[PDB]
Amino acid sequence: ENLYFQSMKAAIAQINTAALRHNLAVVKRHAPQCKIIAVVKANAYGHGLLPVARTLVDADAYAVARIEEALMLRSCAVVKPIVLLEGFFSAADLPVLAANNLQTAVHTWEQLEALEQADLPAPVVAWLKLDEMPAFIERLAKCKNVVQPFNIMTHFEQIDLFSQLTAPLLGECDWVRPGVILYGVSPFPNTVAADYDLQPVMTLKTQLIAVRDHKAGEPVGYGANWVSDRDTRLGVIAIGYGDGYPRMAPNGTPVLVNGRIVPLVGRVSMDMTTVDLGPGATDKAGDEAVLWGEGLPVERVADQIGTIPYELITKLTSRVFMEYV
Amino acid sequence: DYDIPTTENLYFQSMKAAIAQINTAALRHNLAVVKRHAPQCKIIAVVKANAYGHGLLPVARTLVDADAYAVARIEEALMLRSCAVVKPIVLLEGFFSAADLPVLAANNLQTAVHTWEQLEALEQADLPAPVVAWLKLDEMPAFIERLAKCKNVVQPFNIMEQIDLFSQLTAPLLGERAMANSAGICDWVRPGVILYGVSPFPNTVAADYDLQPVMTLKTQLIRDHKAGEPVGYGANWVSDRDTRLGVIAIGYGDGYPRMAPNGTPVLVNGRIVPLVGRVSMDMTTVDLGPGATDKAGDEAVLWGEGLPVERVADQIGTIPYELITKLTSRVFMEYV
Repeated sequence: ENLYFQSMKAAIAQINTAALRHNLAVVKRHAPQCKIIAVVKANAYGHGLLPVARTLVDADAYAVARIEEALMLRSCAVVKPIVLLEGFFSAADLPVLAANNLQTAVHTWEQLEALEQADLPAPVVAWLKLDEMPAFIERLAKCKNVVQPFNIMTHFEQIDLFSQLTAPLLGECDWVRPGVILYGVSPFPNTVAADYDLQPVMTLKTQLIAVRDHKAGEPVGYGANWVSDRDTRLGVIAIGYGDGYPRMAPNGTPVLVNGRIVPLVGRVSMDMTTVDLGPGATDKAGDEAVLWGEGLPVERVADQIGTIPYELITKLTSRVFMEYV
Repeated sequence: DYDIPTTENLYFQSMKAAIAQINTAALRHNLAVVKRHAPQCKIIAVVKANAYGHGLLPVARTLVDADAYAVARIEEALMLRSCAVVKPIVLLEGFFSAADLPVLAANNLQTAVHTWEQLEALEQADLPAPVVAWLKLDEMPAFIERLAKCKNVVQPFNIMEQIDLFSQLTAPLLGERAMANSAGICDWVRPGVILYGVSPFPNTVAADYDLQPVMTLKTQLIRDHKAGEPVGYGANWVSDRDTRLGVIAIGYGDGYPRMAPNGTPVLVNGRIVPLVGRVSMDMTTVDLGPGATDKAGDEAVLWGEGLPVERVADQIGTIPYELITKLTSRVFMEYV
């Protein structure tokens, strides 16, 4: 209400480029003689494909899930090699690879069959790994449309056969790449903290649209779900299920308002949701109110809801405004 | 007609991953059903959140017979006005900011007053030409007389356990109502979500009610033939019996919920097949069965024509309102 002009004050997901560059330096602090490879799939985990790619200029190579994202990177004058994770799931996706120089990843029999059947100038760089055990490694090696020797990208009791079979094969100290830790997400339930030199990039901010005072024993929340008669000054934030927030978990979801952690109450609507502050507290209309990120980690919020933090950052629809700092 | 593709979408007609087809023929059909029962009633759509994930601008051009429009925020109303829309735009939930009052008068919008903060800002602001305001939310305040005395409001207004008491108080007041709760268990009516082919309650689950869902969430079939043991990526694992499986290119990062691991219906080649295992970021597996062999790249519909969205929402647990609005920018909009 104390604003001056239109600057978009509703659902907003602020991205800190300073923390993004910091997380990449943390990987280089432990492994200096390693090939750093991002980790820019599903619109860079909901942080924006093109803006983070321009920021991570120190990254030796890029990695996407589909060709559509890889073509957007190459058009934005990137020269670093693009790795196609999960590979190609169409035979017509092979000539666009040899033309835009993309490094695919072969694992299924269908993409190996399509590689031998297709004829095209210049071969493509292939990566391999699984998800007893077929020895299609020699079939991939004898292929005419593949840069020989291929390349392997393993991981850090059920498999173990991949480790001994990769020993005679060459050969691209070390050259390891991250999971999601480049954004400040652990994400492991063993340690959901990730505060040890790790900063979250996405800070899901909103706005305090209205404040309601009960002043009487009324647990009613319009008529959908009830909570408690205890008199407390309630506040409503402008973020709903139609913005990307999950309708799951009632009393217990943490929300950071003016530094202090306040629990989310009742159900979630399409555009807004209510949160329990307190009668003694003084929260004015137009406050910060952050759902996940700085002050309250995304792994902590995901654990309270039940889902993994990977969904929380990718579930956000086109209604949320992308802020970059 | 379909607007020029905004920077940037794919040019593949055979599809790649995630597509939400919106049929305009059912959108026009549902509107005629409302007019069939109530002919002397002004129809008020019902385009609150990017037209419930169907696209604000394309459905507005289609619903030309609609007497008035209704949005949640000013941003959507300004997009309609710029697309040469002359019909009155109703601002649901009203304005939250005092600076949202001069734009309301300049673009001729119909705000909704319910909170005290809105009324305080209306009396405190001075602007040429008044705004048409709608009313509808000490206990039970009589601020109706205060709203009527306001200088920047088109007089009269225009109104839309707790209660019955509000329906009693609107009787002496003149003289334009609009509800909003139920059309069939008048002079002006506004539907809920029935204009898209979705029932607001799973009482009938759209079965024999007339009908036709607009959004048909299509995908593409991207093993073994065996059920196996590591089914998806991991964690949730089903049977091992020799049966034909299928994997569809739609994940949690597309808008699909990870909830209800097994039993969720998916329509593949007319036949209903249950969803198995968990849901990944870009894809999910579905159990086809031994009978009839299917090829990679089939239709595969999640909700809409052949399988209603209310039926899918009931199997997951959530309301159908979320399912159609949870879809992110990764899904491609087809009309065509």
